[PDB]
Amino acid sequence: GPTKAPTKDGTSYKDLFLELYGKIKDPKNGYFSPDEGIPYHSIETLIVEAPDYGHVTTSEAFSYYVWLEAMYGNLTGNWSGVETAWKVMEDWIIPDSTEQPGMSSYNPNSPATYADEYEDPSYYPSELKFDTVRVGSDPVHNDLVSAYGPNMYLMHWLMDVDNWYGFGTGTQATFINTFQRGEQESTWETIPHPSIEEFKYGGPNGFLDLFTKDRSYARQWRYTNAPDAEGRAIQAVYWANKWAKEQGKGSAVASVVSKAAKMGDFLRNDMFDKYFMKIGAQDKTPATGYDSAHYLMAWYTSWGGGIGASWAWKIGCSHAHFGYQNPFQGWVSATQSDFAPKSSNGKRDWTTSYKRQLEFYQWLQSAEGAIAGGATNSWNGRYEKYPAGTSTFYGMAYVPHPVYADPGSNQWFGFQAWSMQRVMEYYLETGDSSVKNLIKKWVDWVMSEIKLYDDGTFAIPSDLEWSGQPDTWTGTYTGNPNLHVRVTSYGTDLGVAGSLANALATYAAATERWEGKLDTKARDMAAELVNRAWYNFYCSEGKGVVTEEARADYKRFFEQEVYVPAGWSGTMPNGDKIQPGIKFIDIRTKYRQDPYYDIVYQAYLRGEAPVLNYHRFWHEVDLAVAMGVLATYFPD
Ligand SMILES: OCCOCCOCCOCCOCCOCCOCCOCCOCCOCCOCCOCCOCCO
Repeated sequence: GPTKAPTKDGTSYKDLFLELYGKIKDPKNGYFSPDEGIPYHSIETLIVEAPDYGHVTTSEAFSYYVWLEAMYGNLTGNWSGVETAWKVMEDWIIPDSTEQPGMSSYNPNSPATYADEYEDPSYYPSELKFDTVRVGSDPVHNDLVSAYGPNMYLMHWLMDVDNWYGFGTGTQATFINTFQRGEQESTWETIPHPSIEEFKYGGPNGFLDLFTKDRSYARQWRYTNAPDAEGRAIQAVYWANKWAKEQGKGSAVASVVSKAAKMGDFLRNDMFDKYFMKIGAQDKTPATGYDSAHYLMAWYTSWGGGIGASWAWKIGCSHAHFGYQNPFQGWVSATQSDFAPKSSNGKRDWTTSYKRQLEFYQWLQSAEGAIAGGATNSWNGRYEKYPAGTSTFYGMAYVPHPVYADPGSNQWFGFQAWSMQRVMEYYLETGDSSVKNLIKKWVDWVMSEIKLYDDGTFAIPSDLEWSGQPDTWTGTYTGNPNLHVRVTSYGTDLGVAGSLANALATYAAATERWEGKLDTKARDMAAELVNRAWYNFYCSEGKGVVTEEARADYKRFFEQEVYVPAGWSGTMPNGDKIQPGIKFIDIRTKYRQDPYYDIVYQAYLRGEAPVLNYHRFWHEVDLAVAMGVLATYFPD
């Protein structure tokens, strides 16, 4: 568990980085799968967050792995880690040609069939509306095909690394999905299913008719990205390239740079309305050309096609969260020669996008300084009319919690750190004064909310509450006097503390570079966060840092009803019956063999929250990269 670090006082941030790096990479510690070398969500298996099992992982984890290795190359001159990390990503979570059969049959003039989204999972399956609803046209596909051929070079968002659900073979890493039934489907409320749907498992039509209603069903494959992962990966590779070339070792990462540029080009798919409807339509009004482009990183792009028959489809997404933007990666794709898109229009599109993203952050900045949630081009996920008085951004409606409501997607303070960290890197590398007010207001805000205790502990915001709306955007920040944040709780989340330290140190470095005076308070706060995270949460088992958390939410293992339509029946691969009346655990009965099951169940029987220790991959990496940023800009 967490203990006071034995580390000698005054240990350099470089030395801290290299110690923590070593512990992350040590095979005995178990952060990576023995067979593929894929980073798990966490060492521990019983954990329920975005993934619902700890050895399920996400494209996020793959991106953090690349970032870790880039910093290692910076500090040691050894670039093999970057090569290895990108290879693991490309080999596993980026679907290859055999895994995207028939994508060459995609028709950009008939991209997909329309379906409503709904406010509760019990409304699903959602009817596919063939020939009742016309959709718009995809203006980027052919430009990408001309450069790269038929397939998407993006990461699917979720992978069952040791085939725990059984949808794949042996213990092989397997593409899966969970979330599918709208904004109120929490992680506790999903029915896990295979991305490659061969009807082997589930019901007669596999899992398909839990989610979509149609006259017939065909075997099919489907992937969905999370563009913050790709963005982070590319961001990392910008730094790998910069640092490697400083060392005269740019050739070691040149191939990875080319792949990152390509991935960046494919992220243009995330810039479009779900069904290529006109931005601002407030109706199901199909667009052509770029009239469906919001030029933000929306929550996903998804694509799919047939197995055993040749057909394909693609959707964007109408919802954008500030937390998923990355104007740094955008600027890299737009402006950096080595990352120049191979397609004819990628550079232009990215130039438009990174600037639009920067406006988005400004529009969303509350009176206090925290960044509010985002916007949608599809009110209620059904292209409904905006309510009276709705504030807008280029025709998109403000929403405080884009995409998901259980919990509200902008309650989590962590998005402030993850996303504004990218804005700091953008300011550092450009000195663009257009974002100075944004970043200074956010820094002064966040630093007013960090608590440093005389006993050497710390607290940072954990949960946020929002009221009001920004003013409608006309190109200039108004101060948004009626958009308000309140911090409702604080905590010691190690990864957020690291990300925040990263943001503050990067900002400090930028102030030194551009402003003629270093913000030493920002520098020092970054140092304090790293120091206090490391010192108070050092893992006694030598695995890095570790949390100790009461998980009151884990009563949902046993209490959460999972919606199944009346009359539907099927089985999970292990034989668990999927039918009305199931709870979370009932379709995941292998959890009863987890080494921490008894602790969680016995706590439940006592009416108590169980207390668990976790080593999340992204926690370890966000802290390590923060140590590295300090080492880079503030050595000694
Ligand atoms: O010719 C016949 C063809 O007909 C066939 C029809 O084919 C169908 C095609 O269209 C189908 C329409 O389907 C709609 C698809 O939309 C659903 C998308 O669902 C997948 C979305 O995946 C995204 C998952 O999102 C959840 C991830 O959120 C994580 C939040 O991040 C926060 C992480 O921070 C950790 C916090 O830690 C807290 C610890 O205290």
